[PDB]
Amino acid sequence: NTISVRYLYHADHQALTARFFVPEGLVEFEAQPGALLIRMETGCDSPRHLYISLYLLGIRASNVSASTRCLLESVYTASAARAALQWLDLGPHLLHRRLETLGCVKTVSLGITSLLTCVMRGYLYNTLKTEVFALMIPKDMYLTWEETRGRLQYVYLIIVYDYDGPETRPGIYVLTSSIAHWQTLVDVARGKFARERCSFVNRRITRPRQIPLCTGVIQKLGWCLADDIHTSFLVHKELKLSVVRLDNFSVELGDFREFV
Amino acid sequence: VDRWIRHAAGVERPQLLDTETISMLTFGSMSERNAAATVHGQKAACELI
Amino acid sequence: FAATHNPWASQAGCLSDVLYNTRHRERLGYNSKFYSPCAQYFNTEEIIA
Amino acid sequence: LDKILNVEAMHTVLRALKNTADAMERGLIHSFLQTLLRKAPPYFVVQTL
Amino acid sequence: MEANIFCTFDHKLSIADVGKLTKLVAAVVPIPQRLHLIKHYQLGLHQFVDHTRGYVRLRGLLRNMTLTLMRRVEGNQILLHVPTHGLLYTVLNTGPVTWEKGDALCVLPPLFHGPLARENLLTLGQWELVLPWIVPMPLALEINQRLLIMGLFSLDRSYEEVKAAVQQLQTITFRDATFTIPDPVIDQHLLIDMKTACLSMSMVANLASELTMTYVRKLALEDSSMLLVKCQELLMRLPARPQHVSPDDEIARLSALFVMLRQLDDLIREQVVFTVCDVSPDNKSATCIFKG
Amino acid sequence: FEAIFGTFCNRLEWVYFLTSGLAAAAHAIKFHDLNKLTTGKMLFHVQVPRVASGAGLPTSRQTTIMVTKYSEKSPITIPFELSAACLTYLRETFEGTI
Amino acid sequence: HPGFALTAVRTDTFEVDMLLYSGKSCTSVIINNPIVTKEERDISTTYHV
Repeated sequence: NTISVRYLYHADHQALTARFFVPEGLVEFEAQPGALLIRMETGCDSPRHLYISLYLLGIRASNVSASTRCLLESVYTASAARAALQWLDLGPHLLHRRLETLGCVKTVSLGITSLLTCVMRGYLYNTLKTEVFALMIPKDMYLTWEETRGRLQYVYLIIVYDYDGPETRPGIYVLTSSIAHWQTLVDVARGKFARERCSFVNRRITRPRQIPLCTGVIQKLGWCLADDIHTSFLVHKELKLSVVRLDNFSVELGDFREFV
Repeated sequence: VDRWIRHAAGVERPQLLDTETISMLTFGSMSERNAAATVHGQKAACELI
Repeated sequence: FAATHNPWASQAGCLSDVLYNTRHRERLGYNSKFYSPCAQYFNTEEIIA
Repeated sequence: LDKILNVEAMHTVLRALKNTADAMERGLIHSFLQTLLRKAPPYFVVQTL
Repeated sequence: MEANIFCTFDHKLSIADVGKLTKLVAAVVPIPQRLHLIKHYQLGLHQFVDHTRGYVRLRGLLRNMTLTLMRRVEGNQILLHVPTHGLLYTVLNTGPVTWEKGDALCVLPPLFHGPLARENLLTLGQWELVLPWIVPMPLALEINQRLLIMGLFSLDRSYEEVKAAVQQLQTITFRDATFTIPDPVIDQHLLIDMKTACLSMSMVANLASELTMTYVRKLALEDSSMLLVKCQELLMRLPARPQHVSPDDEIARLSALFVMLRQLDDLIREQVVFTVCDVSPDNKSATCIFKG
Repeated sequence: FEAIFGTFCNRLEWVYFLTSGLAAAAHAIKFHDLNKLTTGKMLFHVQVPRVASGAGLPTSRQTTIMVTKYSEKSPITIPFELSAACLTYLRETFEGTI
Repeated sequence: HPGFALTAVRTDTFEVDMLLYSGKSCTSVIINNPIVTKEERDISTTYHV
């Protein structure tokens, strides 16, 4: 009856949303809610920070298919990526310091300056708990060390650093796994990246100048059920591309862990 | 001589597998690759002197 | 009524005994996932208990 | 509760008499049938007679 | 994910059989499956029992098991609760080690104290309840240092030489308590840890700056102290020092070395689970911020 | 244009453990849990028939043999999800449109 | 042919339909009221009866 507080509130929001204005040259494909935001540490004063989509990292990634790179090369030809290749590509095998994960979009406004909400924790979803937006990993980037589906797989974003050629072309690896112990996750990383662990010695054999660093970096992002795993299809600006969807993906942004 | 045994047996080592694949063997894990066509179903045998 | 119709099978410590007992096998290590149809017959604790 | 145990002891005497009485019936059947075994020659003898 | 776990029994409880479990209320209980209704056969560390009698393999298999706090003995069921990240709940002592306020705690496989209280506290037709120790962090990692020095020490030695250091190594001491440690010796998992260990020792030896590695010798003539006298004996095998190098190179030569300092110490490092706050006067219960 | 056809709903005939004839073996009885502290180790004084004999072989002096039995519980559990949308629309009534 | 005779044991798995015949009022069973629990998630609410 009286003081019916339950009637007053419509719905609670455990998610920790944040509003980030974005340049119009990066809003493409980013307009879909399921995409990571990653601040970049530009060395220029104006601006020292620059948000980038995870898809923007794939134009320079080595492991991604070159045919996909031919598509991404036609996408981001604007004020964003022309400066991104001017900056992050210049970085000498340094990305975990330059980059900073910031969750995924909830909504994207249009206009010449595309402000967008992005949760930093909890589920991302449409307002009034209606549609459930889903995360979208790029197709080739996704992988699993265990082909068997787990009961519950956390996702991680390793950044491999090759040292073969004079110009490093680091790879990017989204991956889901039921593993939850970093002490064992580095152990399963030991024997799989034997060429990369050899590469960390392979710079010392040639170039004592310039310090070699990580063979990869691991940080928590969130958990997902094996039934929540999907590999569907996506369209934006007519340039169709299939993507590895993740349904009810809670966001839990752990700090980066450098290692060799 | 051990290489001659693996060759005459026809069962070559898969580069001693991954070291982590050996680490999972103590918990128990599959070693055989699945056969391609298998119209006849599961196979089994054993051997005694 | 022969004391041991298969001396290299029924005897304790014979080649098949160490080859198929889970105890003598685990002392040398093995993959548990593989099935061992003869091993079910040679076991002690599976039988004597 | 002790008065309930009075009835329990009464029922213990009841089954002690009933089961002994039915055992006396099974004994009368088992004894008379035992007499029929001694009383009855094998058929091939009776056929020869 | 699930906020709670349930269990089912086979052999029936008595007075003591339920009383020993009520004694274990609010105590750590690992599970390997996280199903809503786990069977008792999967409960506990006993499922990893090993006739080879290992230990480090029990630890690595323990590394992936989920931890779940005990609560509420309704009877004929365990009624486990799944800990939440970043909060706190009361936790009973299990491992025979004294606790202090604010220390970090970690899970370690059990080992006999010596006299061996041998209190299984639960048993069925063969199945038992082996609860892993909750131990203070420096004790949790020093045993890893003992197992790792045990691994490097094993190479190229006579059996009397192999066991000569063991009389001191396997008899760890801490807070008056003493512990004898049975060891796998060689269980492959110690070997794969040794491979990344020596691989870290190589780069730590090689990434060192020409002045940083010389820094002890630069301090050797500079000062005189018994810790330096102990420092002095190790480095020597049987006075001049140089100085050069532009300042900027050290910001790189030191920086990557920090990653190896983690990668070398990561294997003796263990994930924290508990942080004690309100120690109980009776030295039993202890609430702990942060969980698994 | 193109044709469309609607609710080809999947009909589901109901079943019951009680309607089933398999329950004739069962002696099912719903009953509140006592929080028994395990009283399921039931004892049974099962009376044993015997027979009198004229033989000199002894017959048992002890009527009724003991029997110990147990109540082996096997609990079951069924999840069923409900979307937060279906709940928030269920209690609330916006009254804005049909 | 060497000196080795072989007992080549081999287990087989067969699909089998079956039948069973318990007596009337054989085993007894009792059940209690269901105990619903409200597992919580921000996006959905599963219910484990």
